[PDB]
Amino acid sequence: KDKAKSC
Amino acid sequence: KDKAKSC
Amino acid sequence: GAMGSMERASLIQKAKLAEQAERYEDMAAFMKGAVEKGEELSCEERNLLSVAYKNVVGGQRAAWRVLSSIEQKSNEEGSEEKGPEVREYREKVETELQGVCDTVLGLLDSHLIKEAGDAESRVFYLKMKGDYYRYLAEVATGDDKKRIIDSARSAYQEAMDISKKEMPPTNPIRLGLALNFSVFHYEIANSPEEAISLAKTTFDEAMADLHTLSEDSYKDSTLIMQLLRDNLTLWT
Amino acid sequence: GAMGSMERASLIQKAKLAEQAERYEDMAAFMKGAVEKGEELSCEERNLLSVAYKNVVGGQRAAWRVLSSIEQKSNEEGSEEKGPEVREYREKVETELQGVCDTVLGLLDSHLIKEAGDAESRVFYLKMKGDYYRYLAEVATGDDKKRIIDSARSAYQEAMDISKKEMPPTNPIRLGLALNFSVFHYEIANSPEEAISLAKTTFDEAMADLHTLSEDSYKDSTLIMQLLRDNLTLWT
Ligand SMILES: [Cl-]
Ligand SMILES: [Cl-]
Ligand SMILES: [Mg+2]
Ligand SMILES: [Mg+2]
Repeated sequence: KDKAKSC
Repeated sequence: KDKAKSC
Repeated sequence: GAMGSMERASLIQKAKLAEQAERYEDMAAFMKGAVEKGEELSCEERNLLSVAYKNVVGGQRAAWRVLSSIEQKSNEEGSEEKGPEVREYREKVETELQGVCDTVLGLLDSHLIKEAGDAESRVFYLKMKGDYYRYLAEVATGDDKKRIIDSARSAYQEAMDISKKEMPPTNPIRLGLALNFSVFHYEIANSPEEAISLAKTTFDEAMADLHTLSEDSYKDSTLIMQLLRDNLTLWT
Repeated sequence: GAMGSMERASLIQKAKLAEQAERYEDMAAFMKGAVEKGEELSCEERNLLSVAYKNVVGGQRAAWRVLSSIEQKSNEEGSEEKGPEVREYREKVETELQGVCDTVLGLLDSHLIKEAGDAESRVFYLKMKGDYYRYLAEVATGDDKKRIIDSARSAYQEAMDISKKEMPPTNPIRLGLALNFSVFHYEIANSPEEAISLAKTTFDEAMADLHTLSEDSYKDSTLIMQLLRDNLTLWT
């Protein structure tokens, strides 16, 4: 549910 | 020489 | 604009100083000035632009989430009425975040994207366009939410089409684009299976191309591949 | 001011929201608005004011030091000439830092200090006055440097006189004032022996008063005593 990683 | 701690 | 009097090279020089000082609002203003000189951006200059605004909007998004959570709790059952202040301040932060997003999208539309002919530049800017429509989508709740979502999707899709035809599977920009389009599917488009499928296929096709790379390129590509793995672990 | 239309209580409420969101520029603007309502500040409201501006000016000081170091290196022997940009941007950050300091000192002068009659409030504001003249002194290089230094010294000294007469040696405000006046001696006034003597005497006199305190007060006082110990270890 937590925020996913992004670039 | 480094920065001292302050409040 | 306030940067119209400053040389392009001085704006770039000061953008790098601001980054070293962790002054990212300054950094973004300098790079906005550089873009508005009207000349295309080099690879290094494109990354200065993205780093500056990523950090500015990153802080706004973190703040918006804190305030949104407080607001949601305030609207639960049994919660004391505390007046309009929580909503007002969430709206303040939200409006500033939307303003930053509009500024970036305006730079891309006037006129970075239309002058970008090389795959590396065009994909870079279209990824940015998808990213900042995604950030608008994260806070959208009205009648334009579906169009904002489709604007992010459309920009990501054009970037994906180009990157798959014009770049190797290990290209850091291609990898970061796919990472973020996958996040869009999961967090914005309510399509977790598409997000998981895209992250897996991207990781696997990059894995199979690592053997072509130098040690330095291998390090760049595997760093971004790990982010795909992190998300797949988070989501499965 | 832009906060003149907002209720005092709403400004305080939003200052606390901003702190939770780590939006310290917002927090400082809200608390400036609250001060300008003209009513005295409670203990909690005083600490909101100090936390907000401490964080804002703290980031500016960290940035100024990064840029100042780059500037100094650029003026060494063998260093390539790179133009006025480093100095210009250091001056930009410096001017913004000085503006924040002037704003705080203006709030203290109009009219927080003159209406503060209790020891806890008067010492708190005079410590702040000493602190923000110290921050001005950290970047001063001109003909007013000696007067800026003496303005910090004079404010710290009046606060010390009051706190020693009116507060116990373990009072967190008294301890933080002495900590910072000691730092002033070492980093501003070129008086390291005075800084070391003050930190030692402050620590020892607090140690001897701990037995009078509750567990919660003991925790507050020992936390600040550790900062005195840290500095004595750094300096000896
Ligand atoms: Cl607000
Ligand atoms: Cl500048
Ligand atoms: Mg190619
Ligand atoms: Mg007393």
